[PDB]
Amino acid sequence: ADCPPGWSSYDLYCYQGFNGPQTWDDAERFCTEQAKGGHLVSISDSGEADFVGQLITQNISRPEYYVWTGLRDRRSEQQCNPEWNDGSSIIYTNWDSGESEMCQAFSRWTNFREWMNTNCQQKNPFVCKFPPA
Amino acid sequence: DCPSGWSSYDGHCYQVFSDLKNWDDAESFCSGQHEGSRLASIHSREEEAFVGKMASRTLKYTSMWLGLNNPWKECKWEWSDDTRLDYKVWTRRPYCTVMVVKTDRIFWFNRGCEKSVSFVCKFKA
Repeated sequence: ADCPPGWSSYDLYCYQGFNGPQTWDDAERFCTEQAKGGHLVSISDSGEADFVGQLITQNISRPEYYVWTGLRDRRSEQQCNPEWNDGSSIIYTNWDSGESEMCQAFSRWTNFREWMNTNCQQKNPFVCKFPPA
Repeated sequence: DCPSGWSSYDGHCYQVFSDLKNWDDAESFCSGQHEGSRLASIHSREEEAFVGKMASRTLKYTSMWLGLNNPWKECKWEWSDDTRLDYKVWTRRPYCTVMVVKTDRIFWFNRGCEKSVSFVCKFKA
């Protein structure tokens, strides 16, 4: 492993949890500027999920339920469902602040092993990931 | 152009019901009140304001199911590092949309579809 100080190694990649809190977009931007090719962490298998889970518990002591993943729906609209019950397109919406939940986070009640979608503008801790060179 | 008990707006008919039902039960009830009647969709501020005014007349606690079941149906989940989405551990119980009428504001929020809320029906005249 050649991960720089502060970063932890796992299967050809480097990881580091950051006690934020930051929004999803600010966390992702923070990750790209912390190392070349950095992003919010991605999960490809259960082993990587277990490593990131324990990494969060040992390096992030936050009272939040959520730690940001790199997964989200990228659209500008505030929900996914394209149609009402009657088939008409969903266009006009009036979500109370916090009700639009298009970004995925690790959830504490699953020991940060599974995901839950929450408000992209909510500020949470996060985990960055980048391939070392 | 609306039958007795229903209020007219923009070629459509509306009726707010006070009985507390879960979303499925409310949608079933609407379907039985008139041809083409379902839980109301809301397509504009003016339509929302009209429906909110009906609720203030009928309901003491002015929260109503809307015709949206599961806001997160058919999401397109992508990783910011552009890796392919194969491993997936996101599951979520069904949430359904409630229109909350406050004296100062109207807003929507999502509740478990199994909860019991008043509701509003709507069909095209």
